[PDB]
Amino acid sequence: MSMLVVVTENVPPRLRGRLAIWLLEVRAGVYVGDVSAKIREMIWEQIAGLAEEGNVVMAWATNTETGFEFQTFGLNRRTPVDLDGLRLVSFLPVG
Amino acid sequence: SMLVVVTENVPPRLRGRLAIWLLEVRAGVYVGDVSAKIREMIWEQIAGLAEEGNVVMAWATNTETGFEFQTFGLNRRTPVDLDGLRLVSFLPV
Amino acid sequence: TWLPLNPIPLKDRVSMIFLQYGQIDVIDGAFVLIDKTGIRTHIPVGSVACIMLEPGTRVSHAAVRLAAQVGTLLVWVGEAGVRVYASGQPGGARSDKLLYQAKLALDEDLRLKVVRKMFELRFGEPAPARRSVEQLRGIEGSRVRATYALLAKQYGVTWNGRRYDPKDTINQCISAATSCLYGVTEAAILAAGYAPAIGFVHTGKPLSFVYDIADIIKFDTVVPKAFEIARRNPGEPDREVRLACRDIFRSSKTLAKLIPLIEDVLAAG
Amino acid sequence: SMIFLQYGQIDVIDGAFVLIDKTGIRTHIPVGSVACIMLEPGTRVSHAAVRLAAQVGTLLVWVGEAGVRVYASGQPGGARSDKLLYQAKLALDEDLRLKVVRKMFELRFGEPAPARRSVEQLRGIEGSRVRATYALLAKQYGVTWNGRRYDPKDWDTINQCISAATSCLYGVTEAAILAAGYAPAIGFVHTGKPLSFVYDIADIIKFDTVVPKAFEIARRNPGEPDREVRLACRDIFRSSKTLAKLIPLIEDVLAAGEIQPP
Amino acid sequence: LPLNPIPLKDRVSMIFLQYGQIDVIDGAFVLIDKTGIRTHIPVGSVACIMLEPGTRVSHAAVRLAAQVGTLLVWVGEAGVRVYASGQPGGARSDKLLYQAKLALDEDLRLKVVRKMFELRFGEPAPARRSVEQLRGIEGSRVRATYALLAKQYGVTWNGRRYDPTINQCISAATSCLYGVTEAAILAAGYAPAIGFVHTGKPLSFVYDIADIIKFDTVVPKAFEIARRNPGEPDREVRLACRDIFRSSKTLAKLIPLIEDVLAAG
Amino acid sequence: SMIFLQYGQIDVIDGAFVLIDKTGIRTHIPVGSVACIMLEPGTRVSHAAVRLAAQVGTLLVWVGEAGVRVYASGQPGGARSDKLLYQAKLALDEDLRLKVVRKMFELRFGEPAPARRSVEQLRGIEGSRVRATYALLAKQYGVTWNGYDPTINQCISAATSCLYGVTEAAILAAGYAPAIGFVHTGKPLSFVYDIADIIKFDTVVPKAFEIARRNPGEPDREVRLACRDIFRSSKTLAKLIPLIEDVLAAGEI
DNA sequence: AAACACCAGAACGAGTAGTAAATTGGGC
DNA sequence: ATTTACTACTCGTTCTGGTGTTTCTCGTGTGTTCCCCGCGCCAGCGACCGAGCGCTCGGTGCTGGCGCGGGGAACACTCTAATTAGA
Repeated sequence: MSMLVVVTENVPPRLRGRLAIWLLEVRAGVYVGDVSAKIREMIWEQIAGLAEEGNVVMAWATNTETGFEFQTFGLNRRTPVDLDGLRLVSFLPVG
Repeated sequence: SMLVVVTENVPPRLRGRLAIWLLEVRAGVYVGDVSAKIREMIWEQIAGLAEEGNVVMAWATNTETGFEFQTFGLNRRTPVDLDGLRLVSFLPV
Repeated sequence: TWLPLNPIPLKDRVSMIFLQYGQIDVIDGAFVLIDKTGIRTHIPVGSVACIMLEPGTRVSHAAVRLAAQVGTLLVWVGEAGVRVYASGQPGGARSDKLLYQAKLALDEDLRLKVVRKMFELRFGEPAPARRSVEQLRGIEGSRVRATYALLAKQYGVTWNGRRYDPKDTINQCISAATSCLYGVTEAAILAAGYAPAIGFVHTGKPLSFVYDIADIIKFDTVVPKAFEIARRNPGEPDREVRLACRDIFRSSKTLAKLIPLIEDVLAAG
Repeated sequence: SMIFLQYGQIDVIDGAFVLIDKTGIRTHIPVGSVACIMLEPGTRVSHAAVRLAAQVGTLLVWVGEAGVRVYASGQPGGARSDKLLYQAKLALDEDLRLKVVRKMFELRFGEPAPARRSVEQLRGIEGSRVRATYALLAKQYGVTWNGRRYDPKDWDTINQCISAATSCLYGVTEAAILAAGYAPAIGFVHTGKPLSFVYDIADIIKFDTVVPKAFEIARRNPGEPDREVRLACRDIFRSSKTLAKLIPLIEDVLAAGEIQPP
Repeated sequence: LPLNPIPLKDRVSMIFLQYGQIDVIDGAFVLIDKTGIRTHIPVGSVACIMLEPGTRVSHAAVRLAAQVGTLLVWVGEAGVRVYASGQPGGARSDKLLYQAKLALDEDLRLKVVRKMFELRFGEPAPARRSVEQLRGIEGSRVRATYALLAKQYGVTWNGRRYDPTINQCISAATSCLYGVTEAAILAAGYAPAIGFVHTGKPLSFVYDIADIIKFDTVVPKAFEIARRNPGEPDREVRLACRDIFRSSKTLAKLIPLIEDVLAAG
Repeated sequence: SMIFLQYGQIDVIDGAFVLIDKTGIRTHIPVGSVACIMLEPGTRVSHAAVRLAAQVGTLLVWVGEAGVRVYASGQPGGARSDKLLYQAKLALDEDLRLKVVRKMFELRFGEPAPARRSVEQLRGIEGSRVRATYALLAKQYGVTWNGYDPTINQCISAATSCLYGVTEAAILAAGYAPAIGFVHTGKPLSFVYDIADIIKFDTVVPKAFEIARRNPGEPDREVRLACRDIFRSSKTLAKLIPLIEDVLAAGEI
């Protein structure tokens, strides 16, 4: 079991509640939990199946040098860029 | 140990200091993996640079829930102690 | 946008949650506890094995449906958290395991084998030979009293006798502690698809088997720890006891060791 | 007997179960002559009421409209040791199992089962009769039938209505087995699944009322067949009081073992 | 508010920045591209920042980088090191005086050299041998490792060429090891110019430490990349390097090892 | 020698250094006659510039305004091995260390140190002399002196910090180690504290006592600007390198 | 009576040109 | 030339208060075999003290990580009636 953090924006309330079923809603769209790999994958299934037009980002603790791994669904002004395997995030301007 | 810090209405100073060490995935959402003392340093930066905003910090532990969180400031979502099990409760208007 | 909501394993779940003096509603698919003041407390019903409801709660239909689908046992408790009522998934029982448990319960010889297995797994020593269920229950009562006197002397608690009817604090703590152990224990059995009423040493009661399983380990960790709280005599014992039990349920990883143990007991068949 | 409560809040004001409506209609309920309480959607139960029902031993179960579906019931896994051990003792013995199977055949088709027939043989006969009944209803309602082809992934209209109706009947059947005090997982024709006995009883009263109605709805071919099938099943289970009659049927089927069920 | 650095063992290896200007926004290391996209970079959690050609650092950026103990390295083609800037006064006096004491005495310097030979080849150096003889034997064993690895991974080998694909990979790989290596020394508070086997060069000591472990994991892995001969080798090398620097926990084992060598005499 | 660059961009146009100003004033700089380029706040360096400055072995040192503070420096930890081993050889031996301490005493007070005195005794004498200078300046400028918890002591701390700045700039420009001190030991800036303590009360401290006498609203800014003006006009940084070379030269090479 | 889908209005915070002011967060 | 403190102002999201509208996310012939997460057992880290003339210098057991093992989809099978549909 590892740590899981889910951040949502413009998601229908179905997904927000579904995430409230297993995670604690610390902030508006910021949910925290600690689940196994299977439960993580399930949460991700619900995220990709229930989210529409919204953007969600999921980040879990692993044993990489960074110490965590993340993946995203949807489009946002902050997009991840691969710098020689190291995943960072760039902020794009308007247009 | 994984560390996540979420901030609202903080001066850009604390946002940049958090950008010194953590990756800002969303507006005010910072992700990282640090040790205990480094987490203490980040919390010191938080309590030092936050003055009107509200900040919530949650890190991985070996407790039953898996993680632990603490809050600085006043927000509509306030943590409540339920027989030691700290949850969150959304205040009304 | 309708995906099957499946429950999560019992060992990978939080112990227990207590709610009081507020209505339980389903908001956008989520277990919400609203207070008289209107403050909404979102509860992670999926990642908790058992939710214990204190007097003052008003549960809704969709709330019990939701708690049922995620495999979360709802336990209405009363004074000192003693279980008054319970609700859960009615079809969440395994035919093979029910028929196995009942097959071991019907025959008197297999029933005696299961009782002996419970005695040996409890005290670490085999039961006396050629002894009936009532005699093993009497010896069990004597050993129980000796454990109450031994814990009373170890932790220094003024002891005068075991009192179930609340009509001191120590007993209350025990009743709380053991109560919690009963609660989670029942959930395990439900998660294991057995029946809680089909007992071997205890009979007739709707949770007899539960009382058996808990009685294997109650004095191993739960009862002495309860004594600890009594040693301090706090102002809000219950809550603290609750917390302590939670921590014990973490430190011993009880939720993970119950199902094998139960199986081990039935392995005496 | 049994009572249904809907669209109101359950409480205890002067020592009796009260059900409050949106219009202010109190429905007191004596603790007696109620073996089980049926909670329909829209019901908020207080703690005092659950405590009072718990003291008297009244079984509570959360169900849908007219018990179309069952969600949660008090005392999970069974509250009676005698009835559980009774049904189990009947299912473990092959002879008693054959007796209960024969009784199910006779109550199903209205004629005794052929002599010197094993369980599997009666399953085959039952199957051929089931196919013949599907074809017969197809001729009576004039529906083009090609077979029960169900895909638990995509989710044909006739198999859709049939599926929904069988689900409702599984609902009322499980509700009846719970109200009687037996285990829905311990079956005789069906085994292994967690609702085998539910599938047995449902198979007994399947083609009597619900499936012909399903063929009527498929004949009308509505836009939302699921809703019309569930609501029609609600009407049949209500005006026909099928759930009330199911308990004597179940206790009789299990009574076919002759071990004196208590 | 103060801002103290963190242990290097708990940092990320290296980041490569190309075609952008490096600024500081609200107190944060930022990399702005030509298109306007802003890339935040955690300067404190990085042990070494590689600055590829096309980068224009700002003053505040080197201030921040130097305050968090993050070495900046201006690199050139294939990752070769060109220049570097780091914390100027972040060195320990006792450690510097210890290393310099070991370096001034010729006998102690010979002891440290023999310690490097023993820790490098796993066998004690021959007795009564000067620094030059151990240097020739070291070069011979180096070529032997080049031929042996070239045979193990099936790479066409013609010689070690330093003036401008396999060699390139080597130059990149070792280059990376140099970078973090230097940073490690800075995190320990020693001087990179005070070398024992190599002398005169401003990073001599660095090279020495690198020459202890370069053929253990860095060179062979580089050969593997050559075995594939990819279109973009550098990136694949860089990435791969980071992985090694994770799998071996190099940053955790560099400080003791260095100290271990200084334990000689 | 050295040069200060401020408020502009550093590029390489056709083989030489160039500094572009905000108004458009090209400041070409030839690759020679500069051993250490000092960058003040307001400077952006291109990659080719660091490549050219690295090829010819030009030290790059990012420092504050007029070198008031030292922030970073190229070739970390020292660029010359000979000078580092020289300062270290002078500081390791107690006799050479005593000689360098006596040279610092002589250049500090203007008189040779008393004979047969250890480093500790010279440190006590130097401390008492520091007290006499504190009381003397406090009487000259009329400042209430009593002897800090982590406005007069504020100005003193600020001035001493700036001087630690220019001194560290000189030690890095010369090529030596700031942590290898003679009077102070163990600290990472011990040598900075020595060389700075040689010329501390020479000029900088009386200005801090003057600002403390005026008692301004923002003392830190006025003290820092005053120190930048003293380091600029008096060319203290240019005069520091020969002083350090003499102090370390007293060890007979 | 409980709960969700859908839509318009209020409250609130992030992002962004503009202005102005600084070249700064000690000391040993 | 760079960066930040402070200020309107735009833009977007969340939240809430109104309507309706529904009581809904289900189909089950019963039982044997290869594949992989999960616990499980054994190795590594997280203030009094000298030199001068009170002052001044200040120095010296869990834990994650490789391994046996025990729990799921093809298919492998009665049995009957007009060789395949049904249980």
